[PDB]
Amino acid sequence: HHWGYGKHNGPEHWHKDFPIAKGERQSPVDIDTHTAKYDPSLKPLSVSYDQATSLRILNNGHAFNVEFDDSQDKAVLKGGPLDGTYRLIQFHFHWGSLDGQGSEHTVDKKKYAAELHLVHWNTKYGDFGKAVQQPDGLAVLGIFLKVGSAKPGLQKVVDVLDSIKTKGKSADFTNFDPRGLLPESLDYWTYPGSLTTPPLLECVTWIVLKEPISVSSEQVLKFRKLNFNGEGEPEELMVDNWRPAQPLKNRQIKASFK
Ligand SMILES: [N]S(=O)(=O)[C][C][C][C][C]C1234B567B89%10B%11%12%13B85%14B%1158B%12%11%15B%139%12B%1061B%12%112C5%153B%14874
Ligand code: NA
Ligand SMILES: [Zn+2]
Repeated sequence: HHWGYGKHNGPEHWHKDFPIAKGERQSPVDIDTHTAKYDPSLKPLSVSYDQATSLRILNNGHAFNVEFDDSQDKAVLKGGPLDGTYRLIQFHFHWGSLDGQGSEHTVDKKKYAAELHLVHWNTKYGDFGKAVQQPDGLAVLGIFLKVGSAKPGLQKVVDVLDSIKTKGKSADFTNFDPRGLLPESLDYWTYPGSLTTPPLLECVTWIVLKEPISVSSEQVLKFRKLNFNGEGEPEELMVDNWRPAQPLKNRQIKASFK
């Protein structure tokens, strides 16, 4: 009886195995746009993905992860609210059963169809496992998805999903360029938070872009054909793999833009 997204193992149950679920800096949150304060001290975000070497894609039973070789300083996030440099290790998405839900963060209570998370670890801690034990260990770049025009840079990901339908399936996935998943603007909100899945560690500086990307209905429909279950088990479609908004508690959300 491991954690997941169902009636009996979903987000409202997580606190029993992971009591930090009721902690002081949990994610996601609702972004109240009128309460977020413009901070003129915030720097432009620096996203340097030109040398990102994607390696593989994996169905872990919760989402699919596109993994990167993080053994050299290649794909890095810096600037913005961050001190130092953070190395890309993987990205994944959260999405809904319907276009009206799926995002983890919300904007004035609006839910987007999906949310992309590009996960980066602080190089000062040497590896990802050590970084998640630190309050400034990770920087997650969150990008909303809305349904409209196709995102051409997403299609390579969509087209490999048939080969990783079920939990524990993986495939080679080299040469994928994550720059094709970014919106035009790097305007953002930022706040201190947590992983949004168990173990829910309070190690993340969140950077949520204001501008969503558009994906087509066909693209998101292919996400929804994935399975939570393993091969040869009863089919449970991989949908609604999002944690709802958690209490803001004693936090301020800062805006990079006026
Ligand atoms: N949705 S999110 O971007 O907040 C984080 C996604 C998964 C975080 C990665 C880890 B899993 B396994 B161990 B557990 B703990 B260590 B290992 B993988 B990393 C972290 B957790
Ligand atoms: Na609100
Ligand atoms: Zn995530």
